Amino acid sequence: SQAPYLSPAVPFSGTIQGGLQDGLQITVNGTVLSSSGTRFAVNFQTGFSGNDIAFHFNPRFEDGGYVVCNTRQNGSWGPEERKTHMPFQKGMPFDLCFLVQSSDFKVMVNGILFVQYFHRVPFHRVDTISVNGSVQLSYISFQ
Ligand SMILES: CC(=O)N[C@@H]1[C@@H](O)[C@H](O[C@@H]2O[C@H](CO)[C@H](O)[C@H](O[C@@H]3O[C@H](CO)[C@@H](O[C@@H]4O[C@H](CO)[C@H](O)[C@H](O[C@@H]5O[C@H](CO)[C@@H](O[C@@H]6O[C@H](CO)[C@H](O)[C@H](O)[C@H]6O)[C@H](O)[C@H]5NC(C)=O)[C@H]4O)[C@H](O)[C@H]3NC(C)=O)[C@H]2O)[C@@H](CO)O[C@H]1O
Repeated sequence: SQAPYLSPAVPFSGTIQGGLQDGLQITVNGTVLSSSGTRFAVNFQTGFSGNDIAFHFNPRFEDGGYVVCNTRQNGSWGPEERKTHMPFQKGMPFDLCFLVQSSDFKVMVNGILFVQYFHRVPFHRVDTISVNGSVQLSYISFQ
């Protein structure tokens, strides 16, 4: 059991001890800022560069509110999967939970399953979580 990151500053990048494993649950607890921009992202990536992001989870308070899910490989973005629902709210606290499964990530927001994202690259290669944009973080916890 890895220790939680408590009140990490954004932008944040942090090691996932042992990498993503089938059954690992990562919790991101925080607050979407009220008036500090219109997007944030949680990135599950290989190392610290961010050129290789297995899963980019990117809520955008733009064009009615939607969430982009995508993968970056060797610096190139793939085809976006957009969920045209926004489960977050500017100025409001959230609990965001990611469950790593064999074929996909399951993402719950505030106790409710929000989206799944099927793996495009091997998940075992992911050892870093990064968070950027319009968000303040209280904690990131593991397992
Ligand atoms: C309808 C349609 O088709 N529309 C599309 C749009 O959807 C599309 O928009 C793009 O869509 C994609 C998803 O598909 C994505 O949302 C794009 O957004 C960009 O995404 C990236 C990743 O989240 C952002 O770039 C990253 O930003 C952060 C800060 O916010 C950093 O700057 C990242 O760079 C890394 O920074 C690290 C931390 O500082 C650094 O690591 C550090 O290095 C230090 C030493 O130098 C030290 O060691 C330290 O300890 C260490 O942590 C990394 O080295 C550094 N990496 C690199 C490569 O230098 C950066 O990667 C980006 O901010 C974000 N942009 C926006 C606007 O949100 C989104 O643009 C568009 C465009 O494709 O096309 C339309 O058609």
